[PDB]
Amino acid sequence: TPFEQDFEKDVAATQRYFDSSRFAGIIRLYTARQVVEQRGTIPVDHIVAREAAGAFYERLRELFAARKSITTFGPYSPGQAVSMKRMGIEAIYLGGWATSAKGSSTEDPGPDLASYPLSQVPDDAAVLVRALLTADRNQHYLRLQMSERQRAATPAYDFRPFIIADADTGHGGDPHVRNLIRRFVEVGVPGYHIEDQRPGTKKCGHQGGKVLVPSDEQIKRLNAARFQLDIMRVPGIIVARTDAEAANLIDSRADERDQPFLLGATKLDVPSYKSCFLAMVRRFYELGVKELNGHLLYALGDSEYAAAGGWLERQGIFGLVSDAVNAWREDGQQSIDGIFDQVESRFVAAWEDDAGLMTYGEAVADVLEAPEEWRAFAARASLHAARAKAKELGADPPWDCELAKTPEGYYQIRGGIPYAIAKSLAAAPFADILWMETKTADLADARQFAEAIHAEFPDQMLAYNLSPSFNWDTTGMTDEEMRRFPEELGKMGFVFNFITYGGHQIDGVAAEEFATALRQDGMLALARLQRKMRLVESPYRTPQTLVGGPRSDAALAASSGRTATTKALVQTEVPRKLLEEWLAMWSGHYQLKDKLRVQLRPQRAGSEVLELGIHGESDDKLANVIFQPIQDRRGRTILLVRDQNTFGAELRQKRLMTLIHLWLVHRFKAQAVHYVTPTDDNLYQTSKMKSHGIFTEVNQEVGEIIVAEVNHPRIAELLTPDRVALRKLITKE
Amino acid sequence: HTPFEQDFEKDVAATQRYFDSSRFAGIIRLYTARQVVEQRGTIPVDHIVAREAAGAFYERLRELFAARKSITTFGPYSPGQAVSMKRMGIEAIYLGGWATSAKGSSTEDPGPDLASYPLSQVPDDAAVLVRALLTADRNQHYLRLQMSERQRAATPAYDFRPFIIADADTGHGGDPHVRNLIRRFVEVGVPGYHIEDQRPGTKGKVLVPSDEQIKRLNAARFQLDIMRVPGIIVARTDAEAANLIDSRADERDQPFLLGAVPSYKSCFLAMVRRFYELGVKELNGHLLYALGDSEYAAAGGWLERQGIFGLVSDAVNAWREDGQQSIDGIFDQVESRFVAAWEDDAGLMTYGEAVADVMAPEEWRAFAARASLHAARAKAKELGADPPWDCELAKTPEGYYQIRGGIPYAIAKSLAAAPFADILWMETKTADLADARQFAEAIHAEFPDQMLAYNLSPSFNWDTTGMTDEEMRRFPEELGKMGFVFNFITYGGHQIDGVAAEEFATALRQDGMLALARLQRKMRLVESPYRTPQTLVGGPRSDAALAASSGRTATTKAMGVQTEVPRKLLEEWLAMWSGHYQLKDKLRVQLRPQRAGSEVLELGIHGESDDKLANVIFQPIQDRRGRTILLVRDQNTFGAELRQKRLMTLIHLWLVHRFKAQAVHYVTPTDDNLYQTSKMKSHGIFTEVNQEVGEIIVAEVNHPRIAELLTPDRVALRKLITK
Amino acid sequence: HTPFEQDFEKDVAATQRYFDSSRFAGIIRLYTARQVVEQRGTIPVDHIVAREAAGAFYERLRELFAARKSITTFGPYSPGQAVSMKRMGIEAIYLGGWATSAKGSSTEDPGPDLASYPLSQVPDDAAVLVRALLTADRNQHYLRLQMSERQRAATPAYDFRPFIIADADTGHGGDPHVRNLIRRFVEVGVPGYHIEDQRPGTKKQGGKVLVPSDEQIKRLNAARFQLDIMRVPGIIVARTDAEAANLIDSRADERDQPFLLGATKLDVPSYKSCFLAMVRRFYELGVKELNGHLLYALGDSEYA
Ligand SMILES: CC(=O)SCCNC(=O)CCNC(=O)[C@H](O)C(C)(C)COP(=O)(O)OP(=O)(O)OC[C@H]1O[C@@H](n2cnc3c(N)ncnc32)[C@H](O)[C@@H]1OP(=O)(O)O
Ligand SMILES: CC(=O)SCCNC(=O)CCNC(=O)[C@H](O)C(C)(C)COP(=O)(O)OP(=O)(O)OC[C@H]1O[C@@H](n2cnc3c(N)ncnc32)[C@H](O)[C@@H]1OP(=O)(O)O
Repeated sequence: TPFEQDFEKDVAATQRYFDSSRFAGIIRLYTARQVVEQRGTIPVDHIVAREAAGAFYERLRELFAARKSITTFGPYSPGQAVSMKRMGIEAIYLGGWATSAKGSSTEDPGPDLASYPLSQVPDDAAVLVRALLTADRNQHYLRLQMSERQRAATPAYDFRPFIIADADTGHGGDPHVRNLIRRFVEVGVPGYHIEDQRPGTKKCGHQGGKVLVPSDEQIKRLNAARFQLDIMRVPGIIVARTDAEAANLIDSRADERDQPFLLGATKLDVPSYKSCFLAMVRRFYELGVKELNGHLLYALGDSEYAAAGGWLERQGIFGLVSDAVNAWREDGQQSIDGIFDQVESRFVAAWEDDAGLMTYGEAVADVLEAPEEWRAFAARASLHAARAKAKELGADPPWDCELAKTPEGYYQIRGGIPYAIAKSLAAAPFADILWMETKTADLADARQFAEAIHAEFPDQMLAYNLSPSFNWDTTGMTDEEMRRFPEELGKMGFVFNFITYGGHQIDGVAAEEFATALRQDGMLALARLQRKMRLVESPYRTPQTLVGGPRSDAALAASSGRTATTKALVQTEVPRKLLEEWLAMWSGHYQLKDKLRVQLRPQRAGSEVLELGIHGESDDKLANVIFQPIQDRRGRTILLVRDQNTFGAELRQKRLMTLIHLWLVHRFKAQAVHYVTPTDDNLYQTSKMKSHGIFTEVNQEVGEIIVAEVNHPRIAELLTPDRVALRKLITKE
Repeated sequence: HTPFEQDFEKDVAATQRYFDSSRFAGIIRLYTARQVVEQRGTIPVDHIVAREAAGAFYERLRELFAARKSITTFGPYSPGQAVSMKRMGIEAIYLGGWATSAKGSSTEDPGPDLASYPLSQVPDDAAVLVRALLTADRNQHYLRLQMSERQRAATPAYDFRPFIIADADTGHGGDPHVRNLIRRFVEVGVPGYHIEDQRPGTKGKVLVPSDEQIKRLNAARFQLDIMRVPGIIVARTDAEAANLIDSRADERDQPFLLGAVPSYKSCFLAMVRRFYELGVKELNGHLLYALGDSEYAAAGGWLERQGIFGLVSDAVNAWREDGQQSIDGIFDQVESRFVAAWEDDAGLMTYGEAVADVMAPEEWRAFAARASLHAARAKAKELGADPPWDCELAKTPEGYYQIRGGIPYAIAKSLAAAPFADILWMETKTADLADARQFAEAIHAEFPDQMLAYNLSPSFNWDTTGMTDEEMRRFPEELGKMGFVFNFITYGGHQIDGVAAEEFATALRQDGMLALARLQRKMRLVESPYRTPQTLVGGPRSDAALAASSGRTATTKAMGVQTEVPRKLLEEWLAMWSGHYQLKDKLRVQLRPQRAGSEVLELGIHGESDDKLANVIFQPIQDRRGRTILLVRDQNTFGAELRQKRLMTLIHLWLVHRFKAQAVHYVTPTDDNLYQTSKMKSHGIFTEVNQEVGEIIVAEVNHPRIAELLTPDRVALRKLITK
Repeated sequence: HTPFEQDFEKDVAATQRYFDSSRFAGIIRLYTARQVVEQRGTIPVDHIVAREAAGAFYERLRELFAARKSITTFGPYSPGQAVSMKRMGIEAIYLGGWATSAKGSSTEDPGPDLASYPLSQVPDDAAVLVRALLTADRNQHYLRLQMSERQRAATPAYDFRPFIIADADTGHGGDPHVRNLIRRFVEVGVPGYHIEDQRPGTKKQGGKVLVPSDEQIKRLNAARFQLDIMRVPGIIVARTDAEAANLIDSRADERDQPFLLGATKLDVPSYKSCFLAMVRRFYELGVKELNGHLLYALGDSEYA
C-alpha cells in the first residue's frame, strides 16, 4: 500500500543515514524503524542545525587530521559572539556557568548549580544564533551594494552557528535529555555536551562532594540524545564529558566499570561513617546546641548509635565535641558554623585513618606480600570477579565499601585521570567528542588522557576546557609556553578548546574600567573609547550600521513603495592618506610602480604600543616602525621607538624612514624621539637626520638609547601644503 | 455606613492624602482618588521593590537638583555591568530601547532601534538588572554578616538599590498599551520610565499632538497610582530634530505648522509615475494611492514648468547608461531637487511668518507663538491682514503635516508636558551646553523646580566638537549646574562590550593563553571581584543554603606560588623606615593605574588618615628583546620633613624588583630629580646616570647591589635605611 | 559573472517565478524580487510547516470557492479543542485576539479585547495549537504503524495539518511591527493572518477609529514582503471595520473623502470647543472631578 511504501522508504533512507561514515564506530541501542515511528507524517526541517552540524563536524575532523584545533571562549552577549567571528574564530562555546551568572527575567543570577529550567541555556543559545544569522543577512545586504573590486577588497566574515552548548547532566532521565536536545536543535545549535554527574548535587567552595552517576546512566543520556537528533534528521555533535578526574563520590555501585574504583574499609570492626557522623551531631544536640539537629533527618537505631558512640569516645571525638560546646558557651552561644567545621574535619580524618580506606585491588595487593599481574586484572574486573580471583589465589582480605558510604548513601571512589579514562572509554562508542574536565592547565595530564583514549580509539576527537579562574601565573610557565599551550593541545588531538566563561570576565573588566573612567574623566572617557575604535577601524565606530540600519531602510522602502518621507567634516586625526600621498611621490621619483598602503594598528590587541607598516600591492610589509607615544607630566609628547625596518636593502638610504618619521611626528605632535637599544644603522640614520635639520640635537649612549629633539621650524616647513620643501627632501636637492 | 462603604471611603481618603503629598506638587491628574480605588479590587498587592526605590530615587534626584549636581551614567548591556557600575559608585542606571533592540532575545532577531519588539521586551531586560542588583545585595549582606565589626568598618558596602529609568518608547499605542507597559515595569521593580512624543513605527521624524503625549503621561500616572508606586515619569520631546506631525488638531502645535501651486503629495506621486512610465518598473509607489486624473494633470503641469520632468528624463537616461542597476542613488538626487523646487515656489512658512510679511512686528510674533490657527486668523483679519496660507497643501503622501522643528518647539512641547511629568528631556544628537542652556532656562523661567535629563549619544564624535580634554571632563558637571540631574550615555554598555570582545578574541588568536594570563594580571592589579568569580556570583551564600536544606548532612569533605612581588614587602620596608625616623604612622602601599585602563601606573604611600605622603607616576616599557625600562613622569615626597631620608629610594628598590627593570628614565626632570638620582648612584643603586638637564635622566640599574639589598636577612637594607 | 553574482541572479530569477506564479494572480507588490533577495542573507532557513500548510490551505479554499462551498469553524480555547475539531472533521481553525485577551498569560492579566498585549501574544497562543496538531499527527501515525492493513482500512485517519488563520489585529504599529508580527506567526507554523483597518489602542457603541486606506494597504504589503522573504505563500486576510465605524484619524486619503461628514451651518462653533466649554462649566460650578479641559490649551475667543 502507499502507506507501507512511504514507511519502508523512510526506514531505508534512515538506515543509509545510520550507516554513513559520519557515524562510523558509533553504537545505537535502537533501529531505523524505531526512529521513523516517532516522526509522524507532516514534514519538519531543522535546516540551520542540520547544515551547521554537517559543516562543523567535517571541519573538526579536518583539524583533527592536521593535529590543529579551534581555541575559543564563551560569549556573554550576541555582540561578543558576532565579534569573535569577525576576528576569525571559527566556533563558539556556550556554558551553564555564564547562563547561571546572567540569569533571566524570572531566574535570579547565581552559582553554576544547573538549577535553572532546562530551557535556560537553549534560550541563551537562541539569541546567539539569531545574532549570527542577522549578522550574515546584514553583511550580505551591504556586499550586494558593493562592486566586484570592492567585494574582493573588503573581507566577508563567516557567521555560521558552529556552537557547542552545555546540556549539563541532561536535567533528568531520557525524556529530559530528548526535550533538552530538541530545544537546542529547534533554535539551531549543532553541538551539545553532557557530563556524568548526578543532577542538583554540585557544591561551591569545597574540594569535596562531587557525585558521579554509573556509566550505564551516562551512556543512556548520550544514546537518548542521539535518538532525538536522529528523529530530527540532525547529525548533531555529541560531546561526552567526565568529571571523574576530581570526583570523590558515586550514587550507585551497580555498574561493573566503576567497581574497580570503589573505596572500602579494611578494618571492619569500625562502625559506618554514617552512624559515626550522626552520633557526633546528636552529641552536639544533646549537649544543648539545638541548631545542629541534622540527625532528625534519619531514623537510626539505638544499636548503631551505641556502636558509633563507642568509637567516637575511643578516638576522642566526643572529647572535641565537649571542648567545642564549652567554647560555644564561653563566646556566648553565637554561630556554631566555624566550631562545628573544626570538629567535622578532625572527625573525617580520624574515621578515614582508622578505617583503612582503599580499593579492593589495593587490599588484595597488600595480602600478596605476581603484583603487577593482579593490578591489571583488578583494574578491569567487577567486584564479584575480583573476589573470585582472589579467593582462588588464597587471598580474602576484609573489605566493605558499604561502611564508607556517606549519609545520603553515595559510595566513595578513587577520582583521578585513570578513572576519567575508564569512563571516557565506555562512552567513546556513543560520543563524537570526549572531554576530561580539568581544573589545572597541564599538558602532561592532557597527554595521559589523550594517549590512553587514542591507544584504543585513534580517531576519537577530544576537547579541553580552560578555567578562567585558574591562575596561569602560578604554573611557572614562560609567556612563550602560555602562547603555545593551545597549539600543544591541538597536537594531542584536542580539536575544540574553550575558555568557558571568558565573556563574563571581559564584560566585567570593561564595565569596571568605563564606570571608573566616567567618574574620573567625564565625557573624555567616551572620547578615548571612540579614539580607540577609530584606530582599529571597529564596526562599533558606526553602531547604526552594525545593528543593520542599511538593510532596515531597504525594508521600509519596500514596505512603503518608496513613499515614506526621508526629506526635511572636521578632522580628528592626521590621516594615513597624507603619508600614502608622500609615498606616491617617493615611489614616483625612484620609479618603483608599487602602490604603497599605510597601516597603523596596535602591535598586539589593546596595546599602547603601535605598529605603522608600509604594505605593497602583494600585501608584503616593505617597512615598519614599532613605537609608542608617551606624555610627560605637562602633556608634552615623546615618540618611543623600540624597532624600525626598511626590510628591502634596495629601498634603504632613500629617506623612506624619514618620510614615516615626518608623518609620525606630525600625527602625534612629538617634541622628541627616543630609540631604545639602537643598532648601528640607527646611529647612522639619526645622525644624518640631524644634518637634514629634522632634529636640532641628537644624544646617543651607544647601544642603549638615542634621544633626538625635533626641529619644529623644519617640520612646519616640510608640511607646507605646496610640498616644495618636501619634494626637495625626497629627491635630495 | 456598611463595612463595604467604610473600607472604600478609607482607601479613597488614603489615596487622596497620597495625591496631595508634596511628592506630586504641581502635578495635574485628569482623574480622582475614587477612580483609582475602583480599579484596585479587594485582594491586597504590594510592589514594594518599585515603591521603595521610587521614593528614595526621587528624593535623591531632588537633593542633587537643589545642590546643582547630577548623576552621570550609562546603559549596562548585562546584569554584571549594572552591578559593576554600582560598585564603582554610580548612583543610578539607565536602560534604553536601542541596546534592547541590538541584543534581541530568543524570539526577537537583533536589529535597529525601531521599537518594533513586543512592549514586554524592555521590562524583560530590566527584570534581569533588578534581579542582579537584589542578588548582589543578598550576597554582600551574607558575607558582611560573617565579618567582625572592625572588618565591616574596613571593607566598603556598595549600594545595590534598583535606581533605574527605563525606556517606555512611545507607549506602544494608546492608554491600554501605556498602562500595560508601565505595569510590566513596576511588577519587575523599575521605579522610572521615559515616554517620547513620537508616532510609533515611523523611526522623517513624526511627532504626535501634545494632547496625545499628555494622555500617555496621565495614563502612566494613573497606572502607577493604582499600584501605589510614586514612579518617576520622564517626558521626552523629539521636537528639536522633527519635521513632521501626524495631526494639526492640538492648538499648541499649530504655531509651528508650515503652510504654502499643486499639493506636495500630487507633485511627488506624478514624479514617481513619470519614472515608472519612462520604464523604471521598480518605482511603482504611485499604485499605493488612487489619485484623480485632475490632480495628476495639475501636478504634471507644475513638474513640467519647473523642469523636474526634465531631471527625470536625464536621470532615467543615466540609469540606462550605467546599465539598469539600483535607482536608489539617482532617485534621491531628483527628489532633493524636487523638494527644494516645491518648497521654494510654494512659499513655505508658518502662519505667524506669513502675517508678519503683510500692532508692532514683535507684538505679533509673541501673539502668534501662543495662538491657535483660528485665534491667529481672527486677530489678523481684525488687523486687516489676511495672507494666503494652506498647510494641507504641504502634507506628505502619508498625510503628515510639516512643522518647524527646533529648540523653540521642544520648549513648547516640554512646557505643555511639565505639569504631567517629573523630569523633562529634550532629545539631542549634538553635545552642546548652549543648546542645553536655551532649553533649561526657558523651562526654569516658568517651572524653577522642574528637574531635567540630558542624553549623550555614544555615536556623537566628541573629537569634532573642538573642545579641550578639560572641557570634556567638565561637561557632565556643567549639565548638573543647569538642573539636568540625570545624564546618560544611552548604549554605552553595548559599545564597551564590543571593544572588549574584539580585543580578547584578537588577543587569544595572537598570544594564545597569555591573553587570559594578561586579563588575570589586570584583575589582580585593580583587585577586581572578578578575580574570585565563584564568590562574585554568590557561592558562599549558596553553600549556606545547601547546609540549611540538608541539615548539614550533605557531604562536602573528601577522603583519599607568588605571581607578583607583593605591596606588603614595601610596607614592611616602610615599617623599618617609619621606625628609624620614629614616625607613629603605619604606611600603606597602593599601586593602581593612574586613570582607568591606563598602562601608566601610580604607586602611592598613604598614612593612617589616607593622606598621600609620597607617590610615583611611572609606566613600564619593553624594548624589542623584552628588556624592561621604568619610565618615570612624576615623583613626590610631599612632606618636606620626610625628604632626604631615602623614602623614594626604598620605593625605587621595590619598583625595580617588582618590574625587573634594567634602567629608569625620568622625563622632564626637576632639580630635586637631578640631586636624587645622582646620590642614588653613590649608594650603588645605579651603575651609570646620564642627565640632559631639564629633558631626561637615564639611570642604569646595578643588579648586584639590588640582589644584595633584597637578601631576606635585610642586613644591607637596614644599613641603607639608617645611613 | 562571479559565483557571488550568479547565486544572486539565480535567486532573483527563482523569486521572480514565484511572484509570477498563478498563486499571486491579481496581487500587486510595491517592491521587486531583488528587494526580497537582499533581505535573505546567505545561511539557508526553511519555515516548512507554514510553507506547506499555506500551499494546501490556499488550494483547498480556492477549490471550495469554485464549488460555492465553505468551511464553518470556531476559535479553539485550548490545544485539545483544536485537535478535537479536526477529529470531528472541521478542515480549518480560526484564532482570535478576543480569546487571547480573555485568557491572558503568565505576565498578562486577562481582560477585554483592546489588543494591548505584546504583539507576540497571539503567535505564542498559535504555537501551542500547531504543536498540538503536529503531536496529534505523530501519535496517530505511530498507532497506525502498529495496525494491520485491514485495521487501517477500518479505523479513520484524521487530518491534523495546521490550517490556521490567526489575528494580527491592526499590525501593532508600522511596517517593522507588521513584519515582526508576521515573522513570529510564520516561525511557529501559522499559514494565515488577518489585519484590520483600525487605529491601534483606540478600541472601546461608537468611538470606532479607522485609518486611511494607504496605511492599511502598506500593512498588507509589509506582510506580503515578510512572507516573500521567508518563502511562505501565506494567506493574507484584509478586514474592514468600516461597516460600524464613525471616526477616521486622517482625511488625507482620497478614497475615504467621499464618506467624510461635515457641518453645513458654518456659524456653529467647533464640536471640540463646545465639548470643552461644557466640561469647563461643570468645573467652574464646582465639580472638580471633571477637569478634562486642562488637557487642552483652548483660547478665550473659542471658549466665548
Ligand atoms: C629602532 C631601534 O631601536 S632598532 C634599530 C632599527 N632597525 C634596524 O637596525 C634594522 C636594520 N636597519 C634598517 O632597516 C634601516 O637601515 C633603518 C630602519 C635603520 C633606516 O631605514 P632607511 O630607509 O635606510 O632610513 P632613511 O633612508 O630615512 O635614512 C635617513 C638618512 O640616514 C642615512 N642612512 C641610513 N642608514 C644608513 C647607513 N647604514 N649608513 C649611512 N647612512 C645611512 C640615509 O642615507 C639618509 O641620509 P641621506 O639621504 O642624506 O643619505
Ligand atoms: C620625577 C620627574 O620626572 S620630575 C618630578 C620631581 N618631583 C619634585 O620635584 C617634587 C618635589 N621633590 C621631591 O619630592 C623629591 O624630588 C623626591 C621626589 C626625589 C623625593 O625626595 P626623597 O624622598 O628625599 O628622595 P630620596 O631621599 O630617596 O633621595 C635619594 C638621595 O638623594 C638625596 N636628595 C634628595 N633630595 C635632595 C636635594 N634637594 N638635595 C640634595 N640631595 C637630595 C637624598 O638625601 C638621598 O641621599 P642621601 O640620603 O645619601 O643624602
